[PDB]
Amino acid sequence: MLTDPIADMLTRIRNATRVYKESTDVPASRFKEEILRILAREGFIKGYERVDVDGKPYLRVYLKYGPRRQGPDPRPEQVIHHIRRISKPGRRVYVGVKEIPRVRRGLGIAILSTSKGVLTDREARKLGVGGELICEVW
Amino acid sequence: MVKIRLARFGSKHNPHYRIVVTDARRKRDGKYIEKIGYYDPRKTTPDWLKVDVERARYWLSVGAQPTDTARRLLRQAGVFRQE
Amino acid sequence: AKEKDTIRTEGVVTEALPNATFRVKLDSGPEILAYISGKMRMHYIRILPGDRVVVEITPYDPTRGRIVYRK
Amino acid sequence: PKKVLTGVVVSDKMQKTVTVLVERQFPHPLYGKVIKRSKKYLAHDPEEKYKLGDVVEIIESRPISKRKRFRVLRLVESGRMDLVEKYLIRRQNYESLSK
Amino acid sequence: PTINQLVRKGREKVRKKSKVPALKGAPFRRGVCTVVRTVTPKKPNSALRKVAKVRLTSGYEVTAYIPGEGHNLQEHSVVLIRGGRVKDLPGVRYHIVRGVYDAAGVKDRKKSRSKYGTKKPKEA
Amino acid sequence: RIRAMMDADGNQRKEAGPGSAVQVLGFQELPHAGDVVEWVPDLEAAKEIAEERKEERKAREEEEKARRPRTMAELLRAMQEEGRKELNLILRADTQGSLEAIQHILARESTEDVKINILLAQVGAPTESDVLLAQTANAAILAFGVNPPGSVKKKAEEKGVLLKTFRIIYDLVDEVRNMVKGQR
Amino acid sequence: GRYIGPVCRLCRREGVKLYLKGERCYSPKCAMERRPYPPGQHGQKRARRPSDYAVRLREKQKLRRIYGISERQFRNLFEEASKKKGVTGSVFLGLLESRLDNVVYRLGFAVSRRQARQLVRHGHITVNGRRVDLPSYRVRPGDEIAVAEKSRNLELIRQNLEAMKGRKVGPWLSLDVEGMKGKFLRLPDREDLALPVNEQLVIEFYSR
RNA sequence: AGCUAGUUGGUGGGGUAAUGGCCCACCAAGGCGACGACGGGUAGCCGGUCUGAGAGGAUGGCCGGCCACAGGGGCACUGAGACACGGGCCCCACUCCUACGGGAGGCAGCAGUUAGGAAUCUUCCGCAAUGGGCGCAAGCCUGACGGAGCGACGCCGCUUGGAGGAAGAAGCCCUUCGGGGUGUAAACUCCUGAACCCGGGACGAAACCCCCGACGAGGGGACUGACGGUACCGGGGUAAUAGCGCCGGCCAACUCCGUGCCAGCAGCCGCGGUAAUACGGAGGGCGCGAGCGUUACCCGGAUUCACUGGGCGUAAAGGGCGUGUAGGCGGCCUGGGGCGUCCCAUGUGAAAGACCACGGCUCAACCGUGGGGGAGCGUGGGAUACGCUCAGGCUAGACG
Ligand SMILES: [Mg+2]
Ligand SMILES: [Zn+2]
Repeated sequence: MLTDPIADMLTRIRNATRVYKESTDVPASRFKEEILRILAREGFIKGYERVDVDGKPYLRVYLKYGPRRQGPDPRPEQVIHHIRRISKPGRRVYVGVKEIPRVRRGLGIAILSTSKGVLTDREARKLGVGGELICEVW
Repeated sequence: MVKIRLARFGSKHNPHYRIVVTDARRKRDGKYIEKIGYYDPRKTTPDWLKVDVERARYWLSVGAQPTDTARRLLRQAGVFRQE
Repeated sequence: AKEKDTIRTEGVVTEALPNATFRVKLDSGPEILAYISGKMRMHYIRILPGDRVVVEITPYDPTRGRIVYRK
Repeated sequence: PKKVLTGVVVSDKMQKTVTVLVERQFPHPLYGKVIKRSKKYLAHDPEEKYKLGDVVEIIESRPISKRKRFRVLRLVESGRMDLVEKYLIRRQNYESLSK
Repeated sequence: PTINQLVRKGREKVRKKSKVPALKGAPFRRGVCTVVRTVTPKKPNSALRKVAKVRLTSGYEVTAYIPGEGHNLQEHSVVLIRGGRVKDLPGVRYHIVRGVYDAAGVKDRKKSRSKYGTKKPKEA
Repeated sequence: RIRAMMDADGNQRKEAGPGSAVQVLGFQELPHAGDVVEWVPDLEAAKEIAEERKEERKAREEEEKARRPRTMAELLRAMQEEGRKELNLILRADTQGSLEAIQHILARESTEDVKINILLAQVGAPTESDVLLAQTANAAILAFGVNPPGSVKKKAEEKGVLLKTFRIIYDLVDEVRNMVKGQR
Repeated sequence: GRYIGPVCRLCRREGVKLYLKGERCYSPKCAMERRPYPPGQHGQKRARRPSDYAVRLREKQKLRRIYGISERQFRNLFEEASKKKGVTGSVFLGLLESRLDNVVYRLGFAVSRRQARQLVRHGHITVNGRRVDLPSYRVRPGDEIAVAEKSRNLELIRQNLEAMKGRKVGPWLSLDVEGMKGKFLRLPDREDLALPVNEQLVIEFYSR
């Protein structure tokens, strides 16, 4: 059984980033969609869309990629260097307003699931509401 | 019973007294109910002694029976004086 | 300080004993545990049970001595 | 504010007494994960009005017996005996691993 | 592994091995020297190394190393035990602290006197 | 510092003039018999004096000790291989002015093949340390004027060491005369 | 307790002039100039490459010597600096300077730091009314030091004043050369002090 | 790994200030347990402290609270309150007297004695301050406490001089014989002046008391010092204790003699068997300094029990597999409930500390004042993204 969906999605994204494929296709969820939107806003992905592969609702994700690095190891540069599902199921981490992480000292982002919706670290700080630290993104 | 009394803290030869509200059967350093004021015998500071008046009055009303020195201090401050 | 209060007595090797050490029956008295000289080891002088060797006994415990001279 | 608790009636095997399973979900003080952790409370029922497999509201009260410090306030919902069954099964299992 | 596992059983906290049984973690135990003798050290090292079988205030019959250029120790000598191993010697975990009771200071030390309990020399 | 002074009559004395026997309490160590008591202005000075005395005595004692195992080649051998077996004994008396007497008496009583040895001689009560020492050495604990403490006595009984308690010097001497033995 | 004993030896050990006597430590006599190498035998020897720790340690020693303080005290000061917010090095330096003796030295009250300390000890130095006799006296900014009432007519002090008559004082300091007075104004920053020490290294040394 | 027989519940009563199996009678047969009972060991607990980047980890000394015991055990009495540290009764254990029938005892109060033991203070002065108790009051009592004594046992503060002063004395040490080192260090000139002596001299102590005012507020009066002739000030006034560790790499700092796998050192690698930067000494250095090192424990480094933050083909490590119970965990959508989760507010989170600010003791330690913070925990309101739960549906999992 697919035991965590959000985490799975994140993993897929990571894989895509590693492989230099322009677009991947993850199963449909509202939470997932919101997360994707947030990511897009941040700039971590090129965009997202919802489609239907076979007879199942699906989410296409446009991966953003850095310009081609000239010379040795000629791969383009990565935008999503690292993702981590922090609030792992049966471990599930929750933070207050004071314990909101400034991950990579303002450069990397965490995404928080909150009473006020799924939202960014900065936004959370502004609004003054703690919640579920779903994912570390940098 | 309940007493307004002076709690010694500080150093040797440098005493400091807490004008305080506490039970009679207690350590002269012990778990007191409330810190109402403070007093330095050595008069070393300009604001050498100070007690909050209203609280003291309230305590008195309730029935806090002060120690003699404490009473004197209170009087000096201006608690027992009424108009 | 360096205290040379050591007995330098002759003895016949009798028993093949442990840790580069040979029970040597002394002419001063008993068979002890007296171990090889480092010099001897360096030179690889092999000793058999039946050599008339010089033993360096330290008076603190006559149990242990030292096989000094080459045979 | 007396301690008000939610739990199921697991045992009516004694007169005037209901046994109540109160399940509290607290996070682990170090590992940050929630443990669904249970405790049994013996509650006073002056009528035997309450029965095997009822979820009830249990109030912290003045004692009636040695570890019977709870009054039964009201019945919340009656007939979710599944939990009770589970508890029973657990108990049965407990018998198994002795020798 | 899994946090759940930890929750179930927990991390078995390290019961740190007590490296010296001079009882209680006592810094210094006074002992009666039963028999003082000399010892062959180890495979990499060779010397007639000075030792004393010392019995203790605790009721412990141990072997104890004597530092210092020649001991003074008798057969029913009153001693104070340091502890702190010797890499050469088998069964031996204790220094004898020189400069106390019946172990007098090492004669003609002038540099590292503190460890061996010898008093300041009178200068000219 | 003087804590208590008490005459032979059994009375508490705060002041004692020249020429009266007082039970003076307050000495950190048990002083020797016929020791001259002296007055000091302060404590530090007294301490200093004591230290000086110790230095005088102890160094000399050490020196005396050091000129005994001179030769270690042959002399040591002679002195390690012992023909006439010795008996060890550790004494505890009531006063300083009896222990010494006892020692004097028993120093003569040594002509036999078995030669008596004093390893520890102090005034006062026997203890578990003493028992331990005895166990280590195979020694006898003898007491004059001092009764054994209950715990100590019990320890002596169970561990298997010689415990002795006496009323007269003569009795002690007699007991000692049995300890040399003969085997045949 | 002080260091006490041979002074310019320490300077020699570091290899940079430390000014631990004032005069002579200014003239061709500090031993920096006549001989520039470390003391004792292997001072004139081949100088080996020092370890990372070692350099830092040396720097720290240099600093301490320059300020003439016991190690424990220095450590305490460092700790205090760390506790306070800002620039843990510059702030630390400032705090050190705020030591009364150092301030006195700066104001030209005495030509050497040890000398200054001695002066302070012997009741010759007054901080706003009271003669203060402990060099560990920490001065908070905008505060007045003066040569004491009964020490104003002593020769050494006069000489010192003469020496500092003409030559200017640090921007955190002001001195009344007429009446043997000296206000400590600003708290001395690092930029004000062209000290040979690098505080960073010291900090690093302290860390572990 | 099962434990339980007043044990779990009841009815009635007793007992309590009060509930209750606290106790008893009678009925019932339960109760707890692997979410770790019962058993063994261990251990007063915490506010804290030490450490640590933090999370944690260890510890619970002093100080503050609470518990518990006053030789061991048992039990009541009196009172507001004890099952009563310097009350009681009783048995035992032990010490102490006995005219042998019997009584006396209890320092885990301060001091002290011993004994254990590595090791721990004075049979100190005082009711002056604060507090206690009694008293109308004076006042009496107070080993609470205030202080003094001893111990570098901690921590902090200062002294052991400063300024000159050789292209370099002696002494000692090396040298390639020139020289170098000790080292401006000394000597010596100048200057200051801990100690020390005199002269004074406290703050802490203004009240309770008396009188006027009504014995109220208020006004005046007076006494009252263990510390202590101390602190501290004013004058004088001596140049006036430096020690310990280490010096091969870690790790700061090197040469020579002596020694020859010996004597030794060592925390670890290991040094030592004839030129030892590792041993003994000497010079020289370096670290600290009235201290320094050794030992013991604790934490750290040790992300060597890994929550933050380790792993498991071959290193230590996947059980031999299957089915399966507890347990843990869980697809998508819509709606509620709002347990978790977040938040806002409040209450608590005592004081002392720790942190920030200022202030006192000539600084600092120490202390004082104020402030903030502070996990957690209750109460009231809110939020519904995410778990949880209820309800409805779906078809990607799974089953047929
Ligand atoms: Mg020899
Ligand atoms: Zn110089």
